[PDB]
Amino acid sequence: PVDARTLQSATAALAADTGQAVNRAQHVSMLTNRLTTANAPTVRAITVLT
Amino acid sequence: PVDARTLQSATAALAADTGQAVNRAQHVSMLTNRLTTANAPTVRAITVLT
Repeated sequence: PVDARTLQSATAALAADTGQAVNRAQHVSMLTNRLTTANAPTVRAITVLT
Repeated sequence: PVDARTLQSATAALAADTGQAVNRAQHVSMLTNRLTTANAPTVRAITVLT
């Protein structure tokens, strides 16, 4: 089991630090749209194995 | 035959490097809207001929 913490707080801080605009294309967006927690349980088991 | 690679990855990188805005008019757009792969087989045959 893991604590259920939303990504909105983390994403909002990142958008503020590196100004994110809906109108413009930025490197920060390429990082943000690629975020996914689907495979999180698998990676955290790899972390223990290492 | 040629490998089928989409232009989205190439265009997205170009838009990020040179900031592309829907609101503003930029030199990068004039390059992007003019992209076309319709005559690609003809040009690649010219390349071999040279």
